[PDB]
Amino acid sequence: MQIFVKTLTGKTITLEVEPSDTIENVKAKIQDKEGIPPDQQRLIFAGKQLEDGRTLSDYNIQKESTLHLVLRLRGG
Repeated sequence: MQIFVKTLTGKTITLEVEPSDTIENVKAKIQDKEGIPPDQQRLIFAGKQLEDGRTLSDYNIQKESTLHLVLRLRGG
C-alpha cells in the first residue's frame, strides 16, 4: 500500500507500506528511505500519537494516507 507523510515543511512522501504493518515498520521504512532515526521524529495521524502499538489498519490508516510530522523531540 501507498501513503503520504507531512512535516513542518508541508510535503508528501510516497511510501510503500501495508495496512497490516505496524506503525514501527512503517516508521521504519521512511527512517530508512531517507536514512533518519525515528528517535528524532515521530509520525502522527488524526492528531494522535502513532505508536507501534497497532497497525495502520487498527489506526484506520488506509492507503493514500497522510501523517503529520512533529517538531522533533522536545525543544520548540
